[PDB]
Amino acid sequence: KNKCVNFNFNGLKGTGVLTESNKKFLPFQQFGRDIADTTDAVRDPQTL
Amino acid sequence: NKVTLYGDCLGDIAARDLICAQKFKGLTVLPPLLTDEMIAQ
Ligand SMILES: *[C@@H]1O[C@H](CO)[C@@H](O)[C@H](O)[C@H]1NC(C)=O
Repeated sequence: KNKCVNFNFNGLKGTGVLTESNKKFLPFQQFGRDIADTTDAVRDPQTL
Repeated sequence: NKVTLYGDCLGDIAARDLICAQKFKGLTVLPPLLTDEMIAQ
């Protein structure tokens, strides 16, 4: 966390800093999408 | 007053700003050469 990483969360490739998120996801929700439809938050699979 | 115009936008994940999202999609706003103090002078 707080570092640039080539991330592969549940098969979603990306390059970005990852930080703790205030946003709360409902159990069905696993990913968060912004206006541009680019994932802005991901729930970690190993730790929810 | 009548007309309303990285570390800031990194900590702006709790709030939502259209300037931070425009910066993160590569669309930045350059400042003018003359400030408001100089247009006023
Ligand atoms: C996955 O394993 C880690 C390491 O033991 C543990 O901390 C975490 O709670 C586990 N998650 C689930 C959903 O079992």
